[PDB]
Amino acid sequence: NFNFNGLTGTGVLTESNKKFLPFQQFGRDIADTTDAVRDPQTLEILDITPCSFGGVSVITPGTNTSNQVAVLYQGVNCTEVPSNVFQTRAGCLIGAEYVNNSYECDIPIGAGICASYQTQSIIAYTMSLGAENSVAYSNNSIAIPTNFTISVTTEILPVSMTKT
Amino acid sequence: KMSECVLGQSKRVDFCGKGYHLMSFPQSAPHGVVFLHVTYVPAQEKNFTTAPAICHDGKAHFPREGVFVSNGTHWFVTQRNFYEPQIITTDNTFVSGNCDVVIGIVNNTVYDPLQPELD
Amino acid sequence: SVDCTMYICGDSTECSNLLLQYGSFCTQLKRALTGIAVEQDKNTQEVFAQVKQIYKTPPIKYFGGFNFSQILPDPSKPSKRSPIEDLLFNKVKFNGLTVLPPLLTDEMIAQYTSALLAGTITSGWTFGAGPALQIPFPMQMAYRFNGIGVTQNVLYENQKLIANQFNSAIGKIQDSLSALGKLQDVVNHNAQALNTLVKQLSSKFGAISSVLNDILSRLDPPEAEVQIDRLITGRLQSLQTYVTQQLIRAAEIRASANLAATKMSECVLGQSKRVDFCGKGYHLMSFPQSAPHGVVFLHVTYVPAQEKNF
Amino acid sequence: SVDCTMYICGDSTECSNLLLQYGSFCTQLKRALTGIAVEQDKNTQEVFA
Amino acid sequence: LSETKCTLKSFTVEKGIYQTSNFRVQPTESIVRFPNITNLCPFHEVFNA
Ligand SMILES: *[C@@H]1O[C@H](CO)[C@@H](O[C@@H]2O[C@H](CO)[C@@H](O)[C@H](O)[C@H]2NC(C)=O)[C@H](O)[C@H]1NC(C)=O
Ligand SMILES: *[C@@H]1O[C@H](CO)[C@@H](O[C@@H]2O[C@H](CO)[C@@H](O)[C@H](O)[C@H]2NC(C)=O)[C@H](O)[C@H]1NC(C)=O
Ligand SMILES: *[C@@H]1O[C@H](CO)[C@@H](O[C@@H]2O[C@H](CO)[C@@H](O)[C@H](O)[C@H]2NC(C)=O)[C@H](O)[C@H]1NC(C)=O
Ligand SMILES: *[C@@H]1O[C@H](CO)[C@@H](O[C@@H]2O[C@H](CO)[C@@H](O)[C@H](O)[C@H]2NC(C)=O)[C@H](O)[C@H]1NC(C)=O
Ligand SMILES: *[C@@H]1O[C@H](CO)[C@@H](O[C@@H]2O[C@H](CO)[C@@H](O)[C@H](O)[C@H]2NC(C)=O)[C@H](O)[C@H]1NC(C)=O
Ligand SMILES: *[C@@H]1O[C@H](CO)[C@@H](O[C@@H]2O[C@H](CO)[C@@H](O)[C@H](O)[C@H]2NC(C)=O)[C@H](O)[C@H]1NC(C)=O
Ligand SMILES: *[C@@H]1O[C@H](CO)[C@@H](O[C@@H]2O[C@H](CO)[C@@H](O)[C@H](O)[C@H]2NC(C)=O)[C@H](O)[C@H]1NC(C)=O
Ligand SMILES: *[C@@H]1O[C@H](CO)[C@@H](O[C@@H]2O[C@H](CO)[C@@H](O)[C@H](O)[C@H]2NC(C)=O)[C@H](O)[C@H]1NC(C)=O
Ligand SMILES: *[C@@H]1O[C@H](CO)[C@@H](O)[C@H](O)[C@H]1NC(C)=O
Ligand SMILES: *[C@@H]1O[C@H](CO)[C@@H](O)[C@H](O)[C@H]1NC(C)=O
Ligand SMILES: *[C@@H]1O[C@H](CO)[C@@H](O)[C@H](O)[C@H]1NC(C)=O
Ligand SMILES: *[C@@H]1O[C@H](CO)[C@@H](O)[C@H](O)[C@H]1NC(C)=O
Repeated sequence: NFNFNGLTGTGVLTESNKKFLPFQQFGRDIADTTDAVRDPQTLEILDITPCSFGGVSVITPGTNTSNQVAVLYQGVNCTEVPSNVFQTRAGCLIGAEYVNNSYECDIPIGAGICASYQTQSIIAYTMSLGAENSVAYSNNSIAIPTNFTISVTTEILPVSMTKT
Repeated sequence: KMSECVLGQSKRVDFCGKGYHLMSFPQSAPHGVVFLHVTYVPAQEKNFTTAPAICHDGKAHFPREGVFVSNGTHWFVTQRNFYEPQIITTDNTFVSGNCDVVIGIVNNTVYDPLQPELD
Repeated sequence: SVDCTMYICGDSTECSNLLLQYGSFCTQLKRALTGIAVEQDKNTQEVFAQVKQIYKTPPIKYFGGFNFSQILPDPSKPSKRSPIEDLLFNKVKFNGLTVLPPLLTDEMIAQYTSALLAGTITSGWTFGAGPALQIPFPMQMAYRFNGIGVTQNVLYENQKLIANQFNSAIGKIQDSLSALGKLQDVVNHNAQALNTLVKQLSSKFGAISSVLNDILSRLDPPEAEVQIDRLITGRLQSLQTYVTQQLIRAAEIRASANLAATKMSECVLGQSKRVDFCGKGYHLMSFPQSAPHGVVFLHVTYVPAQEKNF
Repeated sequence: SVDCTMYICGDSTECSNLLLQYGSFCTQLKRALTGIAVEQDKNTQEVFA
Repeated sequence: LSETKCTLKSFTVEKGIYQTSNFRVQPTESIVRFPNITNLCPFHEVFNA
């Protein structure tokens, strides 16, 4: 919590590498927020970055399966959170182990990272896209079906809501 | 969807189910509607070898509504979605041109039904 | 996502107890914004994840001629995008405000689009109705000429000319590219609507000042609560305006992603007879490419030329 | 279109300077109303031309 | 798990992923920066003449 001869603010202070003109005190961003200052006594430029905030999410396999839980701190660097600590493009995940396998998605974490209660507890590791089919294409080959199946599926659509 | 899947047969892909639309049935729900889509799905495929045309007597023959296929040694015509091979005759093929402009022509005999029967 | 309490009050504690008196106004706004964010991932799942398997093109890569090299993936890249998808991607913390990342990376989106492309080039329209059944590309092109009412020897006797015309038309697209204003407009309107919400924090709405410390710092509680309630009223009105417009703007993006899903089904996974749904002319086939926050469809059509009278 | 300032104040400077304490409400309102006047010409260009 | 049950207002949560709260680092101490000092009143001549 800082006060630079009038400028009151909060944040992390860091050594800069910008160069003010020798009469300018602080710098502003587009959308007009203070993002640099000059220290009056030593006259050096320091950047002002905001601290760290973010949502907290809880990943559960369902209380009818287990009571273990994993926790996602969203877009927080996993070194400033307060076992399994795992860093994701979506935040820091605690309480799930990261495996190297891959096949489908169960609980979506983000940025191609999913979790499941398998190997159980909570885990993190994308969710893949789908199987892998390899068509034997050639310049004189064809495949023709010899049988069929009759299939029937459903589709549900809302038409109305309640008149109040 | 009630107009195009229940009172008709749709050709639009993936509009009345997944597969080839045969028919649809409506059912009422609390504040909406359920469609039951009946579609055809092909199954159990085999590979064969194909050609675009058949050369015979210096002419190029194309199938009227099918594909030319080969089981390894013989040449037939099927319809494209269900395997049902037929002898290539002048009743299920048509002619246009000579057989040196198409690429992939194969040599095979096209059977004339009148020629023997008459004689 | 906006934290209602941190945008309004913001650190101060005299403001949180006063805002607690308004009920569930801030819970509603967070629900409204969270619904919008969950809808944006379903938009993308509905447009792009329209394929069971991840199909691959064969190594030889020779479609009896036709040349698809500018739209197939580039193996010498971390992103594995195509040449035209690389052209398209070079043309397009605060007071409680946060940006969440999409569930699908755009590597994943490029991987869905290349599989849709290899399904089409190798199996025609059979992979959209069941298992992929290979067919040679010239014969698939001849099936499609039948679908527009042309007899199929017109293709086989003109194969080289038809392949050259396709190749030149594909070459002209990069030059016409190296347009995307419909994708820039969405980004611009959203950034500009987010800039106004932040600028609305330096307004006094009829209080002495617009900074929650100086207001109190120069007065008692009985006298400051009056000004802080005016500040609260203005800042809550601004946030409601913002959220209502995001709700109206997301329903417009959803109607567009719904049109894209229908086009991907009907112009890429099949051949359409609907007039002008897949370009001008008689629809032959269509190819998808991923753009930032969007999709590009390259429609191949047949246009008649050089008529005589009889 | 509606001029937001002339609707609220209507040729009065005492009211206009007090209206400046709310920020960009009238700019927002005019921008919203103009964007739906531009959409109407696009609507009939897309049907008839 | 209990914070999730409270967020949903239920005693049975079905499988999924739920946003439950937020993590905000905490700041300690308040550093007040400022400038040096100007001339000091010449009190030494009025008192020491
Ligand atoms: C404000 O005063 C401090 C000292 O009270 C000055 O700090 C001096 O900075 C010079 C650098 O040119 C050093 O060589 C001195 O040793 C520093 N003095 C002390 C006591 O640390 C500071 O420079 C002054 N502010 C300005 C703008 O000159
Ligand atoms: C086509 O597929 C059907 C299955 O859908 C085959 O019929 C099945 O045959 C097995 C073995 O004879 C029986 O156990 C099943 O009861 C049959 N299913 C039904 C629904 O009757 C049929 O034989 C296949 N046809 C060909 C030519 O392969
Ligand atoms: C069609 O023929 C191809 C060519 O052999 C078959 O595809 C190969 O199948 C084997 C065994 O499943 C694989 O190991 C190869 O990788 C496949 N691809 C090749 C050789 O390019 C395919 O199974 C045949 N299809 C049917 C329906 O019988
Ligand atoms: C391709 O199909 C033909 C069917 O016309 C097969 O040839 C016949 O096979 C039957 C039974 O083996 C014999 O009774 C006939 O004499 C054969 N010839 C004719 C003209 O009918 C042929 O064997 C099949 N080839 C393969 C590789 O399966
Ligand atoms: C298909 O049949 C034609 C006619 O029977 C073949 O043409 C002959 O090919 C031989 C060998 O190349 C030549 O010596 C003859 O002069 C050709 N005759 C004519 C009229 O062109 C043709 O080669 C056959 N195709 C294949 C692949 O065997
Ligand atoms: C497919 O088309 C591309 C053009 O977009 C071909 O690549 C170019 O080929 C010309 C000569 O034909 C070269 O001068 C260019 O440098 C090539 N551009 C590249 C490699 O980026 C490509 O060869 C065509 N494919 C085939 C199989 O011919
Ligand atoms: C087919 O014939 C018609 C004429 O019957 C051509 O239209 C003529 O074009 C000339 C020059 O533009 C006009 O001066 C005539 O008035 C037109 N005729 C009529 C009846 O209006 C038409 O261009 C011809 N098209 C082709 C492909 O030959
Ligand atoms: C008032 O004036 C007297 C004399 O001018 C100051 O006395 C000086 O004190 C310092 C420190 O004790 C000595 O180093 C000097 O030698 C003294 N001066 C003489 C002439 O002896 C006294 O300091 C002054 N008062 C103040 C408050 O500064
Ligand atoms: C939920 O519990 C019931 C009974 O305890 C059990 O039959 C059912 O399989 C459970 N569901 C899951 C998903 O485990
Ligand atoms: C977290 O901070 C450390 C220390 O600077 C840094 O090495 C790491 O890269 C940061 N996290 C991310 C995701 O960059
Ligand atoms: C996953 O595979 C990589 C291969 O580069 C390896 O380095 C890593 O140790 C593996 N992870 C685990 C948990 O075994
Ligand atoms: C198919 O490719 C083979 C190469 O294995 C070549 O010999 C043949 O001429 C080609 N035929 C057609 C019809 O493209």
